[PDB]
Amino acid sequence: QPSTANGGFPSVVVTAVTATTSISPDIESTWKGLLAGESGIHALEDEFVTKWDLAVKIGGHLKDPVDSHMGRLDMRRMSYVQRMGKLLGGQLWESAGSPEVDPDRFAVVVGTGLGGAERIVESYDLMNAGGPRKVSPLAVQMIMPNGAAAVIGLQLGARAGVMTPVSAQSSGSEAIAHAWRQIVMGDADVAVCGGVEGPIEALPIAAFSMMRAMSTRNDEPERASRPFDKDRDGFVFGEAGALMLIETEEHAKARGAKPLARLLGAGITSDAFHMVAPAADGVRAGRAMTRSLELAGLSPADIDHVNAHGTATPIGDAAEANAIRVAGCDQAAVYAPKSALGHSIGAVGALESVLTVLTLRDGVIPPTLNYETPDPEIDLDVVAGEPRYGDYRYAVNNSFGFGGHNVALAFGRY
Amino acid sequence: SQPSTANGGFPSVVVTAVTATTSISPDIESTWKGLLAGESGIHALEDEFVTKWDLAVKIGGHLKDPVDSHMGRLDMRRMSYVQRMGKLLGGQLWESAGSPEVDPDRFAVVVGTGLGGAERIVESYDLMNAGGPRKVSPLAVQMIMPNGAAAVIGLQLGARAGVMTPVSAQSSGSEAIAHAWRQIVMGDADVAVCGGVEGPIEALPIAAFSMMRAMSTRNDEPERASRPFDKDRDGFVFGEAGALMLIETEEHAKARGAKPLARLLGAGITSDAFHMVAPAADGVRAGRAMTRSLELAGLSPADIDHVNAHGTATPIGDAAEANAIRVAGCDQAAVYAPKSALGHSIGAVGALESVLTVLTLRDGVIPPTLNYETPDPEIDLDVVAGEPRYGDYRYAVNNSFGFGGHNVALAFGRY
Ligand SMILES: CCCCCCCCCCCCCCCC(=O)O[C@H](COC(=O)CCCCCCCC[C@H](C)CCCCCCCC)COP(=O)(O)O
Ligand SMILES: CCCCCCCCCCCCCCCC(=O)O[C@H](COC(=O)CCCCCCCC[C@H](C)CCCCCCCC)COP(=O)(O)O
Ligand SMILES: [K+]
Ligand SMILES: [K+]
Ligand code: NA
Repeated sequence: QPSTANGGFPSVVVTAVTATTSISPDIESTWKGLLAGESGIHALEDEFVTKWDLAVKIGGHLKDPVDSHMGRLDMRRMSYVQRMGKLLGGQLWESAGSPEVDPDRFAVVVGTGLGGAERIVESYDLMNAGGPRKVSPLAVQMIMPNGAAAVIGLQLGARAGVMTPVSAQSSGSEAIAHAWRQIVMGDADVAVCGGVEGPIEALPIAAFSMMRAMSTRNDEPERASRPFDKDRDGFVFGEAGALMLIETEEHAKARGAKPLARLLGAGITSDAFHMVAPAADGVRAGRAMTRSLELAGLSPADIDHVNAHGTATPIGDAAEANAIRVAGCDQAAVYAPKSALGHSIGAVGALESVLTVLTLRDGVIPPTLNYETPDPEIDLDVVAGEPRYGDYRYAVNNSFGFGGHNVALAFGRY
Repeated sequence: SQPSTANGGFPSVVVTAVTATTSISPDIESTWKGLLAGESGIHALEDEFVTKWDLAVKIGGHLKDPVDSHMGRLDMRRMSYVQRMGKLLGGQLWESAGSPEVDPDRFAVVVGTGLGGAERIVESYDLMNAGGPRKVSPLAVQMIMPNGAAAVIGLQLGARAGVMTPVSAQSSGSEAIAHAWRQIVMGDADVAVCGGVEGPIEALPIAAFSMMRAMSTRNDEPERASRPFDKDRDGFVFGEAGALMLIETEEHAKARGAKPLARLLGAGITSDAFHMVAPAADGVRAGRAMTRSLELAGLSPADIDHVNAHGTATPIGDAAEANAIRVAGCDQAAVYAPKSALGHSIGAVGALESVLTVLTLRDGVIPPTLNYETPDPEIDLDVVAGEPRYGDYRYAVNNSFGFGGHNVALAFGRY
């Protein structure tokens, strides 16, 4: 059976990363911030919070709003996720040295949780007020959930496929998994991949709040997101979007690109357990991590580091601890970045994949914020307090989505 | 030499069961008979919303048998429409397959859709605007999320080897079958339910596509309106559908005694990077999606006896696809455009047309393309028309293209 280690798949490397977060618009600054213990989570000051008296009054808006970079035409003729895709795809391409690739070997794979949904409600209101001829001629292309990937594919010139996998909170990781598949199956030599997501707004907060999934520690915003802590009380929104450039090691060498890490293998499984709760036993989630190892050609004993999905729900973190045990990965050093950056839904697995890469590049794991009282059910080596330095070689990034979706990505130091 | 189905580098994958609901029939076998008899599912729309809004489009095909006549009280309150359609088709498919006892850890679901449970977005929005955040359902997130129908089916049927939802607008239903074939041939699953679901004809969808000037407005003769490849075409017509198939390795089928209907041999996915909604005129990357499906199957273009065209009956789309079929070397295939009779079901349609391609191979017959009356010289294809065309069809390609520049081609063969 082919694996990356045995040469049955070609070697695939990560050659550039870009992200915008609640800490910074610059991924390198976000990273320095994380290592210094910074949080992106603050009191929400939006008028919508008081207008509705929302139960949730905390979150991390982007440090640098996407629309501060957008012309007036884009603000009207693109949905928000498309604008985010255009901004991040252009940034990534510049970071990569604007390479001249063969468009016919270049794919784009970008996940998102929903798509241009503000344009659904806009079109509905316009039609209700004015009739069907008031709906924009650009409404379909702004709404369709493949819209952001399609904008990026047209902008950068990708003709080897433009794919949008949707798996709710695992979408951003799933996108990188399918990009890796598209390269190792021989359909592309280079891909832009990752995830984008909309901003914090009143209706998204109402819907998730009514699920009772969210922290309401509004008193102390930076202390609210507590993955694996005994006193955790649910997740916190933190806006983001993230893309990375991956390509065959061959392709990278031929253009002189310096790899940041290796993308070794990807596992996708599902729970068949519940529409929003993850299976308590962690078994299928663990098998996603095992599958990524099998395709990489690694054993769980090789794994140095897990970047946890770690949302800070009581049931979600308990299930993930079980998953990491099922996969034999519970001796590894664990980081839960949502402690600092909060949860960006369809973007978050992509953001956390970029963080995994930077851990491997720099030999360091940031502290998991708010990790103060260990939970006996969890029993994981959670990095906390100070950043932890080490010669990390191999890491798994976990992401799980409502609907029972498990995605694990195996990364290696270059 | 690289793996193909023909050289055994990929395992053999067979289609073992199919289910669809359409404007002609809730029964796929009765849909197929109807198509062969020249039936159309397109009629005048009778909905109050047409006259409320004075819509410029007044034709389309609603399902013959509405999904919600089969839904219980709780289903109507806990699922979006595409999830209800997914639960209904998933149970029908499983029964049609003999309710097999498969290993859940080797069983995947891959179901595409164009949008998701979007009616629950506008419902939630209205509820909150009237009554505040506490009026939003605690089920709103799971009903809205576009992976929702695939997740309902995966939970219903017990699939633990992955549940995926590729979105590529009007190619989503074919792209789902492509990713299901990949999940099997990469070794992640031995059996998969896959296809596509989509919402019903409603005013707001009509309004949005008719503002693109994309739709036929031949209201006085509804069965004559959808005219793919015809000189006098004037845009697409909505026809509701949902469709799923069961695929599995040949070994898995044989061990449980399943009778295959056809083989699924390979899949190509490319993109145009040309325009956000118009397909590239030159058909080059769409042709490459067909060629790639042939490479992975281990076929040559001369092997392809039949192409089931995406054929939406837009002036631009049909011309690009004819070019693409020529680029792929497949323009001596017999061509069927089923949207002529069933209309366009957006995220479902590639899956429905994949089911029809399987049936053409199983039965050795292509239905007539309806309304094909005046050949267009920029098209130059062998379009089946008038009576069905019979033959021992050995291999076929199904095409589907989506706004955003997405091209998907699926190669199938006779079992
Ligand atoms: C990290 C947060 C993640 C949230 C993810 C939630 C899903 C994201 C959906 C995209 C949101 C885009 C919002 C951008 C528009 C914007 O900014 O416009 C505001 C005005 O508000 C609006 O238009 C509200 C728009 C509401 C749109 C419908 C949202 C429906 C949400 C569902 C009921 C709940 C979430 C479903 C998630 C399912 C997928 C993942 C499991 C300023 O406008 P102005 O007056 O200053 O010009
Ligand atoms: C073959 C047609 C394909 C259409 C494809 C459109 C794609 C989206 C389909 C989703 C539609 C689901 C509707 C089912 C619910 C239902 O039936 O609710 C009616 C009442 O109306 C409504 O709630 C209408 C609410 C509409 C929801 C928003 C739709 C937004 C459409 C966009 C502006 C335009 C299309 C975007 C497509 C992008 C993806 C593909 C390129 C029963 O009324 P009652 O029982 O309450 O009396
Ligand atoms: K993670
Ligand atoms: K077709
Ligand atoms: Na006849």
